[PDB]
Amino acid sequence: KPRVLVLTGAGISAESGIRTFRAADGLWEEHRVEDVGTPEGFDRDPELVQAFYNARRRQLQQPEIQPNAAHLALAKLQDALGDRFLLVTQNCDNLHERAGNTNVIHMHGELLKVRCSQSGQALDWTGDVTPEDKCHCCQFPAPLRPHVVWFGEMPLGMDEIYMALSMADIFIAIGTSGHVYPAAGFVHEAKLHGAHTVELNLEPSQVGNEFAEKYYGPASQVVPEFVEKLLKGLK
Amino acid sequence: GGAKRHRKIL
Ligand SMILES: [Zn+2]
Repeated sequence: KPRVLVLTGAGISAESGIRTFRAADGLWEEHRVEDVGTPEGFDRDPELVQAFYNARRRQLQQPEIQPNAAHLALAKLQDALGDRFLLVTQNCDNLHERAGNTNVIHMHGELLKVRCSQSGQALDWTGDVTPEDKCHCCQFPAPLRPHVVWFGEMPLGMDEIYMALSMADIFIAIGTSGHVYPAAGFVHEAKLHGAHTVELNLEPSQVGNEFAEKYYGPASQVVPEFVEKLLKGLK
Repeated sequence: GGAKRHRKIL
């Protein structure tokens, strides 16, 4: 069985109702990246930034938000491949988890987690973060921040990811824009180590020409159809 | 791979 590494971006969750920085102008929920997606933004206006992620966290857990067919297809892929499958996502949502995927590497963190500003320890969290919420890991309880990797910060699980990139027989990028590094550079790593590279996207990423195989269209239709050939090619 | 960054800086 081939070793498969899958990278997913915001495009896969778009059909589920989760939006991100628009291609047209880079605004996320009509907010500048710089104000809500940087360490500096958090420092100048912690009240606004905390409120922003409170809204995102609440929106994520609304009844009408569900994993779509593309999420489900990836869960089936892991079932079939087991240990030879690894899922890395740039998304902070939990739709991969809800779909049935396990050991998902959230390289940009998770919306449903917070982090101690003193220990750096992550903490499961589903509600609002108020100023009176503190950590549970320190003798002297510290303030909490979203467990989301901001621009200017180091992504998570990079060592595991680069190891899988060198081992992967097939690398599949799904719903990635190609604007966000180092994630956008993963396809170059995979191809360097002899992996077969595949892009599945609504629109061609800004590195789409580096992929050997590509299919474009709605994620909920393109991803399940690519996954099924693959499962059928396994026989 | 370095820190999380966008291709466009300015
Ligand atoms: Zn603490």
